[PDB]
Amino acid sequence: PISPIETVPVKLKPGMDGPKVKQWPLTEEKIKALVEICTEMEKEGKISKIGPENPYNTPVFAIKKKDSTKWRKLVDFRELNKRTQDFWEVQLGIPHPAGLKKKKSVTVLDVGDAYFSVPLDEDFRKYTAFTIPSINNETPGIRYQYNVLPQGWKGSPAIFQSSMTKILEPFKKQNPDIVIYQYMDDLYVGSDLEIGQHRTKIEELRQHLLRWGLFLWMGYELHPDKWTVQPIVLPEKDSWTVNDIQKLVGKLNWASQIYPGIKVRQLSKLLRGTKALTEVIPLTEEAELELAENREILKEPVHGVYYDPSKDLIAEIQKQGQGQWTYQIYQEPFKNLKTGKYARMRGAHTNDVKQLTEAVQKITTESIVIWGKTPKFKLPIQKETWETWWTEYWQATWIPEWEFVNTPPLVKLWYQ
Amino acid sequence: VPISPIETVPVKLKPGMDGPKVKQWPLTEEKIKALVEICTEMEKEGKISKIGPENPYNTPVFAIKKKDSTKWRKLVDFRELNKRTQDFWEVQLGIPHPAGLKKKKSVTVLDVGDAYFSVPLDEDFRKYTAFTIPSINNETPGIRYQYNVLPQGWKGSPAIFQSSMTKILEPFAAQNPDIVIYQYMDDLYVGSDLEIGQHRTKIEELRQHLLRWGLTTPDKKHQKEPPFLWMGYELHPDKWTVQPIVLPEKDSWTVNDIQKLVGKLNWASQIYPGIKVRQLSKLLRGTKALTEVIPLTEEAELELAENREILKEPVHGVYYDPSKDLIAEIQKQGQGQWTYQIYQEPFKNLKTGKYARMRGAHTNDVKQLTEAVQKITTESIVIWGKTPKFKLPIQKETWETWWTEYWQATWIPEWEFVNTPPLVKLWYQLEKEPIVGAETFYVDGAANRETKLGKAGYVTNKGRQKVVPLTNTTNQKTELQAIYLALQDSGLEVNIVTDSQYALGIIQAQPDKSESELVNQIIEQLIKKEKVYLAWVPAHKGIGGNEQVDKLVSA
Ligand SMILES: COc1c(C)cc(/C(=C\CCCc2nnc(C)o2)c2cc(C)c3oc(=O)n(C)c3c2)cc1C(=O)SC
Repeated sequence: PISPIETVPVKLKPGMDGPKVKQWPLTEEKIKALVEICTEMEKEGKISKIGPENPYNTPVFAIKKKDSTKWRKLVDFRELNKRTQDFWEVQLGIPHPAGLKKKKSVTVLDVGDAYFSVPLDEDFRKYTAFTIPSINNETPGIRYQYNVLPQGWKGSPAIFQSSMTKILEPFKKQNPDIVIYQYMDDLYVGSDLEIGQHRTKIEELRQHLLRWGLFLWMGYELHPDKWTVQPIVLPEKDSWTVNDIQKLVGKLNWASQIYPGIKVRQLSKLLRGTKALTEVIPLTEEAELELAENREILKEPVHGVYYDPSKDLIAEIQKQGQGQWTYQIYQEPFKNLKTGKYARMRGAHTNDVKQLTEAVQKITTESIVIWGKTPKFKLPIQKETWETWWTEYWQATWIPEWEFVNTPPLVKLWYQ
Repeated sequence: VPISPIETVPVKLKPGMDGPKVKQWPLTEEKIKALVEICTEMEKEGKISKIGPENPYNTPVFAIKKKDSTKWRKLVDFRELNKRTQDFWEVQLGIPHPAGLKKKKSVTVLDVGDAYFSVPLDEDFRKYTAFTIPSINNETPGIRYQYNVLPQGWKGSPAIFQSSMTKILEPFAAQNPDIVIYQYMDDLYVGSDLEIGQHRTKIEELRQHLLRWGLTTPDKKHQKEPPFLWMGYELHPDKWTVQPIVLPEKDSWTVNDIQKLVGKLNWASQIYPGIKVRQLSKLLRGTKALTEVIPLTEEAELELAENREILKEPVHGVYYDPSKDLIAEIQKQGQGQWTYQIYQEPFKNLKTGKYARMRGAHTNDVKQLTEAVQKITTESIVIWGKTPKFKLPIQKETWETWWTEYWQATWIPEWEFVNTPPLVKLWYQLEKEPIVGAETFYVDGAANRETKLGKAGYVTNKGRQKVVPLTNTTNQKTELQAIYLALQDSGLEVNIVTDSQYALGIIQAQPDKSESELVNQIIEQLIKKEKVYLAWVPAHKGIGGNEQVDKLVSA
């Protein structure tokens, strides 16, 4: 029986217009699932039909979460979000909990359904317009409008920020060390316990939020691990071939943009002279001393590398092959704040685009936990291919921004 | 007897703008008699109404007499009112595609054009449709009028008309799953697969349902003949095609003579297999003025001649049947052209088409096929609601070798290999490790920025060397020329070391055809080879071999 008697005043960004994004084609099974879903949301009064005087439109489609096979409706509010008044609550925006990424265990909860219990500001309801497409333009498109707080909007979390606070006091007062954070329709719960008493402690927070008028049964388990930024290693051999040293010099020559102290003069000397590529070249005294000094520079951290809340995060992804991918996150070129290596998982090892899409989702999640915000991706796939398949493998309620790289990176291996 | 009203749609002018204030055009004595006559009955019906001097808004009005036709018709000019009205959700974007329809035993057409005015207008907006009727010799005040219904020519009339027509038909289409109703302007298309007796029976239930809102329809006569013409098509009881596409037998082809033949061949291409428009589009891709007699390349004459063999024997497409599967076949035509036929039954094409490569510097077959496939996938989702199963000209092994090694993520939906005329394949494949026993060629090139003079050469582990002088060249060209020299003087297996990031990029993309003859020559060489290992090393640092050749190619 949770429902605010009033609504919070909301407007668009100073001198900006509502969205008018075109709806893309959907498969016939997705159309039937959206028709069923929307038929019920209308009766629950969550949404309502609208006339043509409404020119605004936001994309919409259908996915399936982790467990449940039943269809879910996801609305792309990217355009609406950047046009929506960056909500500057009078109580400020919760300073991102720097304690979340240090916790040994974090759990993600879908409290999305808690939003549909709060009414939307009458003068804004027309900006949440969306259409359910029809096959072959046979019939005109079914149009709707939201009456409550729409999942996927950047305003829903903020508006509900007030109620959420008190719904968590009877738990936050009990367990001090536990850290709780929220993003979009997700709720993140970290702790320093162990899987035994961490997994059950969550069930406690589940029933608790259930008694406050509240897909409300899902959760993803993850453990932020070692090396925020993985070290860079140099081979350790007993006999080097001209080719091996040629790749070594290439790797050091690249690292030097990161670490200014690296020297490759004594290693280039062994290379002077046209020799066969598979021939063994004995290392010299100076050579091994330099390879020893360089190896030390790499053990230490990079030069002062800090995070700037004002600027946005970049995320590159390289395809290493055999189901392996690498990535880096940053704001300034050669100043990584995070590097990793998402490995094989359910990609059937035959679908490249499914893997990429799971990598993008995984890197985004991690990103929300460290800086409280999503990164702008630079995907290694043609724009056409990506726009045709992405949605068939997406499962998150949010969507990041992205761009496409069409030039083969020379470093497809120094990140290996 | 009590007819229920048609809910009104609240309207508004653009935020911050005001109504129209345009002057009236001085009409002739005869015209005025016409307009007065017209505006008289229209006021009776309900269409319009007289207004006092309050309304400051005015819209021009004319009257035209359709040549060789009795009587006239007024024509109000809302050009200005439109530029001051809000926006509407145009649901009239694109029409169905014949190939997506499903045959019906019976199909009728209702004319609801007469109800375009039975649709009330917003009360607080009528004051914007005001217009004046000048009187004889202007020795009296012109008669004023405002509309009470959807004006012919106003921005949002179609939009309001369609939304209202839908809401009314909704209940009916819900309780009659055995019939289908397409809506498109002044015509309602109903159809169904059942007894010719029961069909005309449910048609009356419709005509009568439309009665409950007042809307009346002109029903009588019979306009039956298979030659149904609709939006450029020619529909039949169980097949379709494009209206006769007449190939202009002209001798002097100007710009519009070909450009109007481009948009016209592209239209015919959705059913006639093989149409080509590359050599023709490449003749006006960048010409001056709208028209101009431009000579046709010898290539734009042999294909246009194959157009008169394809456009010779009329071809017909069938209709979609949900039960059968949906197949798609693709073929390679050359010059970056590909064709596709989509069907369910052998020879019974539902539709056909083409794909043109994207304009680029380098490119390969496998990349193009993928592009063609993604394009067919999206088109099928649009027309049939599902992805078709593919029949392609590429071996399963060729595809696996490709995807597993391409630097990008790529994917093709369910498909099968078809062993037709040509076959997309991989021309060459670079090694992953150096080759033992192969000569190693350290290459390098360089040019002078001003004189445009460069050198390109190489040195090997066996003592072989070479340096060739060049004139009018850049650094990029010199780095490629060097890779080429090595590829010509080396045997069947070779190791190549370069410091050219530019060269590596061109080759790691694995192109099999290019714009630059220099890159094309390299390809031809890569193809003859048995194993080639391309390695890279940083520049202007002691790698040697690259450092020794680098010296010989400088100064
Ligand atoms: C039966 O197969 C059809 C055939 C052959 C033709 C048409 C006609 C137009 C197609 C465009 C409308 C549409 N779009 N989606 C759908 C759905 O319908 C059409 C056109 C004219 C000018 C006609 O004058 C006539 O007297 N008839 C009868 C006409 C029929 C419809 C169908 C149908 O299946 S629909 C019920």
